[PDB]
Amino acid sequence: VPRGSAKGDGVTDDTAALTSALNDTPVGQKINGNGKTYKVTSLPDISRFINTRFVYERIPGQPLYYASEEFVQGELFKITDTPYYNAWPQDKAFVYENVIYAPYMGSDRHGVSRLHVSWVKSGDDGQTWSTPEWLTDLHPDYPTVNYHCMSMGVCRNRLFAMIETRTLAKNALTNCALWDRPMSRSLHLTGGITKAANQRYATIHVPDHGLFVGDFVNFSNSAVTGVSGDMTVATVIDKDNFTVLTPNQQTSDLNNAGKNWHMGTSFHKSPWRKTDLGLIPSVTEVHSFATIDNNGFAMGYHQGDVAPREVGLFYFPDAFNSPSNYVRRQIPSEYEPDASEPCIKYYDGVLYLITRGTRGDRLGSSLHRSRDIGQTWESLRFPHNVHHTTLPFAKVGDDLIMFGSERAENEWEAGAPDDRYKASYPRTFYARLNVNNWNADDIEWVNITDQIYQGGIVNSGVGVGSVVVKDNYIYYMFGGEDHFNPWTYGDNSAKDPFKSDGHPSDLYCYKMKIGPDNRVSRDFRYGAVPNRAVPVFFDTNGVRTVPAPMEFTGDLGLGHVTIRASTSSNIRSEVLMEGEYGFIGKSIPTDNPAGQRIIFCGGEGTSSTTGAQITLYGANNTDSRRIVYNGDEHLFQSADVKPYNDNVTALGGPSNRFTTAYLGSNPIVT
Amino acid sequence: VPRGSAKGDGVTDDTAALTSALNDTPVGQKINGNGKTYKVTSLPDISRFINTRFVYERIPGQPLYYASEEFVQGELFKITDTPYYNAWPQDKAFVYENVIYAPYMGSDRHGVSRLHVSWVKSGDDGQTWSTPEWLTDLHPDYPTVNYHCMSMGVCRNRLFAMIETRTLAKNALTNCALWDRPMSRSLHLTGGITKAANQRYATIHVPDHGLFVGDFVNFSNSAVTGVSGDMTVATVIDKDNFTVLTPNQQTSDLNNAGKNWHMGTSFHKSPWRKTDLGLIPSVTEVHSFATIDNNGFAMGYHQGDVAPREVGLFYFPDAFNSPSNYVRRQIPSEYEPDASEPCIKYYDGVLYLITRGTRGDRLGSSLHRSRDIGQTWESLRFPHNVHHTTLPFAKVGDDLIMFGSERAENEWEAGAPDDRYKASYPRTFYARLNVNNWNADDIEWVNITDQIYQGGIVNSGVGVGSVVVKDNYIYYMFGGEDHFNPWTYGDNSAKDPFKSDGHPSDLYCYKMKIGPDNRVSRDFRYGAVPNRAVPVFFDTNGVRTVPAPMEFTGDLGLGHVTIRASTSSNIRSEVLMEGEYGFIGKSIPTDNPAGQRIIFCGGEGTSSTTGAQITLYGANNTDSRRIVYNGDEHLFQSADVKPYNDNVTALGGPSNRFTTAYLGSNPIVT
Amino acid sequence: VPRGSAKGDGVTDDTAALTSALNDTPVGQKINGNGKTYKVTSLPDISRFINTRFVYERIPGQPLYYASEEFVQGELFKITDTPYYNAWPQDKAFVYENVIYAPYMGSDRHGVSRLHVSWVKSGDDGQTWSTPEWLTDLHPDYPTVNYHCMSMGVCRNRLFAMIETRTLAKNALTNCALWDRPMSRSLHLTGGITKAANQRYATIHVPDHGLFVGDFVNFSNSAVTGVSGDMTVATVIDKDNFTVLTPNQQTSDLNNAGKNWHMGTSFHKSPWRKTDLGLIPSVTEVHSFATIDNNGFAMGYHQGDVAPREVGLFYFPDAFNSPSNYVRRQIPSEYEPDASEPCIKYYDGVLYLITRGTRGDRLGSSLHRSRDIGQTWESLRFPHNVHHTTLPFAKVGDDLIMFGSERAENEWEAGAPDDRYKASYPRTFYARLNVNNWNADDIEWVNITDQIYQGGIVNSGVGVGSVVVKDNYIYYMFGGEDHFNPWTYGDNSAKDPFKSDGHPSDLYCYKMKIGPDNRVSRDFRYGAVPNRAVPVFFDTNGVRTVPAPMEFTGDLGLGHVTIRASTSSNIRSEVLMEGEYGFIGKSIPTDNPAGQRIIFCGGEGTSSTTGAQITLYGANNTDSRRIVYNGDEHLFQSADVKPYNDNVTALGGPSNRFTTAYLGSNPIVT
Ligand SMILES: CC(=O)N[C@H]1[C@H]([C@H](O)[C@H](O)CO)O[C@](O)(C(=O)O)C[C@@H]1O
Ligand SMILES: [Cl-]
Ligand SMILES: [Cl-]
Ligand SMILES: [Cl-]
Ligand SMILES: [Cl-]
Ligand SMILES: [Cl-]
Ligand SMILES: [Cl-]
Ligand SMILES: [Cl-]
Ligand SMILES: [Cl-]
Ligand SMILES: [Cl-]
Ligand SMILES: [Cl-]
Ligand SMILES: [Cl-]
Ligand SMILES: [Cl-]
Ligand SMILES: [Cl-]
Ligand SMILES: [Cl-]
Ligand SMILES: [Cl-]
Ligand code: NA
Ligand code: NA
Repeated sequence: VPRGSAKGDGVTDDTAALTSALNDTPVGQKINGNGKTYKVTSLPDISRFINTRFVYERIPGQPLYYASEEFVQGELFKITDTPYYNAWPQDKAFVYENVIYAPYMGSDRHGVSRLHVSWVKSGDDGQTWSTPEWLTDLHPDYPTVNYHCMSMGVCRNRLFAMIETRTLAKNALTNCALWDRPMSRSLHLTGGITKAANQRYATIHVPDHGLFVGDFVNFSNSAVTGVSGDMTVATVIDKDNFTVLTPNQQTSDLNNAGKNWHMGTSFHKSPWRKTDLGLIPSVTEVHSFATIDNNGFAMGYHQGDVAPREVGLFYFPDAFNSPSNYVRRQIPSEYEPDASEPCIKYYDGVLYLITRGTRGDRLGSSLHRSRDIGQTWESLRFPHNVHHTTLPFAKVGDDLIMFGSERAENEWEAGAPDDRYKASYPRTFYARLNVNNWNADDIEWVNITDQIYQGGIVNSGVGVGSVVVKDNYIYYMFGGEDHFNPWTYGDNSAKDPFKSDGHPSDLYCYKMKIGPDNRVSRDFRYGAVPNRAVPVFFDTNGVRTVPAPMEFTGDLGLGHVTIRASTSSNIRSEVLMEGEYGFIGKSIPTDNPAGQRIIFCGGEGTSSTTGAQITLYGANNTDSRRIVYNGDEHLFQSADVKPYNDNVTALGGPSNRFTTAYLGSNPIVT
Repeated sequence: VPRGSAKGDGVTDDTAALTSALNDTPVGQKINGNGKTYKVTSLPDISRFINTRFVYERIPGQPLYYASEEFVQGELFKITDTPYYNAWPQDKAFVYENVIYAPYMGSDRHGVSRLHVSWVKSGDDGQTWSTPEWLTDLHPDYPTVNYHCMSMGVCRNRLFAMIETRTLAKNALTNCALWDRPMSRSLHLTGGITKAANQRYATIHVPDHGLFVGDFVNFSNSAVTGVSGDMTVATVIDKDNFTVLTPNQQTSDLNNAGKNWHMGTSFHKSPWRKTDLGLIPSVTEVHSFATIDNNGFAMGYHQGDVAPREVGLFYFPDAFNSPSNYVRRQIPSEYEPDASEPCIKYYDGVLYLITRGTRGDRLGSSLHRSRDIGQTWESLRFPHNVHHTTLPFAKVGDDLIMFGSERAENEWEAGAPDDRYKASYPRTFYARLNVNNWNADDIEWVNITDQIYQGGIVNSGVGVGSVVVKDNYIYYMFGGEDHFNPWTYGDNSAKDPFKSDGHPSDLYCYKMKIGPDNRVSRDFRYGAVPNRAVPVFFDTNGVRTVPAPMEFTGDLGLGHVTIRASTSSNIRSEVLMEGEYGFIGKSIPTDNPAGQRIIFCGGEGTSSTTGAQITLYGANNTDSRRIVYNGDEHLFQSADVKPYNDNVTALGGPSNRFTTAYLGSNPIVT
Repeated sequence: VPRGSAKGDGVTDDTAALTSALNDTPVGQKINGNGKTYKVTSLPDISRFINTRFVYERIPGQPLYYASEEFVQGELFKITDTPYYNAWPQDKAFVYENVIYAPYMGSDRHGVSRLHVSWVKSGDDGQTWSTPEWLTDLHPDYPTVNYHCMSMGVCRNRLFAMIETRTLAKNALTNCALWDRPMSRSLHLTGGITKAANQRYATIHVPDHGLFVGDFVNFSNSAVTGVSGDMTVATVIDKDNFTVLTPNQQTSDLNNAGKNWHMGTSFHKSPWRKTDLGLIPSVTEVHSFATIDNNGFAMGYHQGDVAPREVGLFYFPDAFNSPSNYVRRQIPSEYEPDASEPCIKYYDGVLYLITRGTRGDRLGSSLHRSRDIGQTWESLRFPHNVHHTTLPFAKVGDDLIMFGSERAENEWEAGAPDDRYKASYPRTFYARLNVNNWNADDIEWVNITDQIYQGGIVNSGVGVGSVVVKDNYIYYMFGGEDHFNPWTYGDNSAKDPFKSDGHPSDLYCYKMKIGPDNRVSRDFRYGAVPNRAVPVFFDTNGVRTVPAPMEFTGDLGLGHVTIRASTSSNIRSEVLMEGEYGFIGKSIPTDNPAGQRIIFCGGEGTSSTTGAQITLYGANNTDSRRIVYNGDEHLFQSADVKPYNDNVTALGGPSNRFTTAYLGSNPIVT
């Protein structure tokens, strides 16, 4: 009886041939699928294959594709590991001057409680990531409302973000504001600085500087007197020229033409410009960002709280001069039902928009393109009711490359019920769509990594990510959970991140090659002590030393404490107390309450021989509320020595007589 | 002259053919052994092979097997990295509700000094591990005695552990106690809550809840008035039902039949139940844990301090109602000499037990099975005097899969001398034994990873591990060292973990695939800042901020300190001092002792213009033990102003006269 | 038309055949080059190949070689990750008693500002690295001068280092000192301790001990009364024998012949021996270290500030007896122009020296060998003006194996201009040179890894590394940057490491196999919480606990603080203040300045019912500079109660009368 071999044609049922190959092959052999796609009736032991793709209909009629290792050149990274609920990169990521930014929200729940808009960054093309930075503080009216952000990007060297205010109680939108700030840059320039005689201002020529009055500028080597060090923008002449105020003036004009110098800008030392847009009507969320040109950008939006839904974009044609001016452009009405959270990007004059579907039992995600910044559209529907995921994407050559994640295992397919309240392994997919062919009927969703959905609460941090390209690589930054329960149903209904394992959602990044890499590898194994967040050095005496300034805001218990010389040329040790008032007090002792007291001493030991002392006795002391003042001099400066009340307390007593009183006049007795 | 090729039959000496292949092949080629076993006279360059096993008799007559990369689908992880002596997972590991637990002891030595029973956990199937948790405090009678534990596991949703007390001086057992605690869980339930009219208790139906009176229970969405939030168990009716006391009562019966709600339990918020078993006679160590059924479990033990040895188990048939009731069952007497630390597990009605051998020159580890919970046995001896290692194991299909580690290199074989006081690379092995065949004569120990033994002290933390299965993977959690000396013979005879590199022993986990993985990979490269142990966020002002509560128990030196507003709606900054008393004092200055003092001020600066001051002068000050009180009012409230002694000190002096005294009566002169 | 296949002969242009193979092969296939070298006209997609080398002339006439993955058995590791400018391992690395040491300088710039000579270490053959240790403090005359070191190594169990002093302003050398210290060791010895009757000293026989009077020695199990615990060397008899002073004497001679005991030495508990060499004339930098024998060593040097350059070594023939005695030996004059920073090593009686070239447009690096410790030489010039890199190396068999790194991309080649002020991916190379053939004309530089050069400043931390061999592996420890700007041109012209991402330079280690590995792999994936730098344990109450002593030197802000019992059998909590004086003060409140004060209390709460209180009111309080003293007794001990000034302040006032004064005599009125 002849046997068939595996065909790898995506149609022949290769299950039997693959099973026989697995049975007949040692488990450690990597079975090479030769880049082919093999149709199976259930997924085999994928781990034993390389360079293989499977096609499988978990739900009949709904083929999906599954990658073995090395089928794609790609890898998953974990990029945050913090106790907050870290989720929702949607749709904020960007690349600026060689750094990959993964903004997100770190909260305690699906909501704005404990939330900071945050980012981590990579300086090495995604191998390692930075310590989280908070971009927002808690709102001044916390805990009634707090911030939220799903739209951020860069236009002409400024970060722009739609900073929403939402209620803690219901996550209801109450305000939209456009916040923007210059990005930090170092510029290495030749010429461009002039300073007219007999006045103090200098004009600085920097094309497309993106700075406003009051923004930070640092100068080095300018060769123009007074244009030096940390300065600020005094005026903006035009988009290419600004002025600074110098401390001095010369009797000759100055001009550094032909001379090389350096300028620096700063995100951190420049304020946000904040433009209040009010409660923009018919908006639930602002989401995604598409830079259009040197003057403006678009932000996606949807309205989904009441019928009828809207989905579209807001275009800000001149965000520099006119940040409050935008125009609303909706996608066609047929595609607005059951839709939210559009991802938008702009390439070669074409605005592309992809929706999130809200329901697995109704038509789902759709894709739209426009050559007039959303006034008119061409549209298509993805097959099979793609739902619960945003589809962030980039354009690489003729393809859109889009990523999505089911939120819990087995939810992706049309008709699949939600699968919550138990642990599972949700699938993450990508797909390519050729914009010339403009037809998604044949789309191939390829499962490239699986995440964990923890199951302790109904909500999921899996997915809802963001995509960028840098060089020859595409990056999908997105959430994933672990098996550690947050104990919301348990001992942590308050959702305190700092109890036990905190919240399981953290960020990941799938780094996928999308064109040739013409250099030797930069890859390394990380073997260092991570020494950025809390920088420690063993000092020459063998003690761990942290030289960075730090804030500890949580309750602290300390053991033996020494306050070292630190202040005014190190002459003194110093503790400063904030608030309206400071309090230094003494707990009730557990074992010997009768001793409760604090000894304050001007010398090194508890014996009064070492220094003057004042001892404040607690109420629980045998000598309740005593004070003993013990010095070799007691000198009362600047004021009379008085009783607090009138004609109630005495000087001395019958068993505590003063020897005498030295007076410049007899007592005044009344 | 013909040449032979490598046969890969485990018998032909393939040394010459492999040497010629290595010589004739580029060094970067991965030479595929096709899953075969090659007999060699010494190990070749294993790194150049994939999918190859070698058989080699380092000691003639004692073949052992050696895996190249990919021969097994498996990988080693490092899972702790702390300065304690972290060793002895033996034999405590378990999996509970999707989390892998690796309990161990972190001490300063082979002994109970500085010891905490600890664990780390994995929420992602072994890729990453948690911050260590201390399960025990130092014993109340430390430093005479302290805790120790080698037996822990789960029965009916409770953790059970044999918590031993041992002397620091000799590691002698002084007490055994069974400690148990409910495991944390979230349950998503329908119905089961009833509350009878006109009383305050509610009955909660939760099958096999495993809770006792006083244990923590949290309720959400119960739809039963008063059954809400954090509560405790008031009564246990039976194994499936308990009651809680609510704050109120209704005039109608309540019943949430058909309604979905959530319950949570908590390990952390429930006390241990502690059952004192006394000094169980003829016991050296309790070790390993086998869950038997819904009511009880067995724990292994041995007696090895005096002749004759015992090895066996204690069976607790109903640990819930009767934690103090157990029965002792020994293995057959022929297998008790030179034996200790049995590993026990129960599968399909069969109790399996594997011993540790104590000597390489006497019969070693043996394997035993019983169908009556250790009343009768069938037994076999492993060949070649397996010794110095426990053999934790699991049953997967018809095989026992067992793991062991030599403690230092070249100790595994029968007759091999101990190899201590120099650095080496000990071998870790696994083997499979088919329970139907029940014969170990042919057993194949396969070296799958090598560890380091540091050599600075005679003892080794290598090995003595624990095994669990989760899904399609088996996990061996075990110790290994590094080359960093603890300096016991050196500057750290006190064995302080916090000096230099502390102690070199840390935990590892070998994760081995033992059945098909029918999902796309979950694997990631970890590129995040680890931000769980000391969670740091760069605040909006650019300063590292830790929001978690923390305890620093080691001596601290601080620089400039600001105590921020924190307490009573943030009105005040606050420092509280514990102990019988607090002391705030002043070191002897190194450069200017004549200035020794502390200035206390109610305002912001050292100038008295900023606030009232009291300055306590040290004994070394030129103005020795002076006190200066400097305010614009000095008001003595609640008591007379008195000298401490009678008729010894004065008011004023001849060069420090008060202008007058304002009195309500003439002085009382006596 | 026939097509040609790839020849892999290093000469045929294989570009077309490789392009066609890439086009015709799935992207996930690993294309095996069979260890051959393929000539190309530009580098193809290297990532798709394994076991392949390319030869390519980026600059015509200058072939360089490029490795795909697995062509060499090697891997890159990142080994530091700290905010300092971490660079310049040159040329200090060494291996001692199984530990790999990577010394470096951590500063804020190319200069000695903020600099500590530092190291990290590996205890596991390079997989993981330790927390940085500072070897030097800031110089006592900082900020005028600070330390610097490029030469360090081991001779007869002591670390030796050339510790230079240099100016912060210009990095000008002002002093050279030889610093040395015993290395930490544990010795397991038999016999060798004698103690003559009726006196207190014992003689300790330890061959080649390398200890001096005053160095630390610890003894265990000596079997010689009084030779026990932590001791110090009293005398050195000879290189093999020293004495210690014991506390006691016996009437019989003692001798532990035949008895096993343990000795420990300590780097940390022994002082440096510091030998001032003055400002050695005609020296710019001391660099690299070659151990010669049991008595001494050589250190490289160059002079490059004024013409004519020198390059050579200083030989210290007996550094133990005569640390100030050395002899200067130059390389031949033709090789001194445009040369610096020689690397030197000694093998089998031959001293090898390799220079750094300073210019890409003049003859560059050269190699020299000597059989008389630099009195005479044989020499060769590397082709093509190798420049800007040191070439650290080791000898393995008949080959020198040397490593170098361009500092920014595309600088390696002769005639290539410097490429600064923009981000790039510099190439790192190695090469082999057969010492028998002694001809570099044919040398093959193989690009094995690429680094990042950040571009925000002109200088680069890339490269300038150090090489060691351990077992069958060679290790190149060297710098590399990331894309995170230091913001020197920006908001951090002060170069504070602790702002934003600090400085991008960190250390890496390329671990390359250079001979057979006859053991199963030791490799692991690191999945632990790093818990050495700031060791955290979740205590039994669920709070992160750090038991290590620590120093925080940066400004700290704290929230609620509790000072726990810690001192004198835990009777008290304690804070000690250093400096000339301590200051505890109160900020000006932001919201309610009128309340400014500190309440000091001997009990637990702000109510005076809990304890005696003193409240110091700030100047901004409504009751400006008031003091209220509130106790149930006010007892003034040890001194009169006096006004500070004479006949200026009163006792009481008309609305604050004391009831009376209890006196032992009438007032003294004058
Ligand atoms: C925070 C604070 O200032 N507490 C003070 C209280 C409050 O002023 C009073 O309780 C208000 O009702 O009064 C005292 O106990 C008192 O007068 O003896 C002193 C104490 O320092
Ligand atoms: Cl997310
Ligand atoms: Cl939206
Ligand atoms: Cl949805
Ligand atoms: Cl969707
Ligand atoms: Cl201070
Ligand atoms: Cl262990
Ligand atoms: Cl035991
Ligand atoms: Cl043993
Ligand atoms: Cl054994
Ligand atoms: Cl506070
Ligand atoms: Cl460097
Ligand atoms: Cl030099
Ligand atoms: Cl140079
Ligand atoms: Cl060079
Ligand atoms: Cl304390
Ligand atoms: Na350890
Ligand atoms: Na750095």
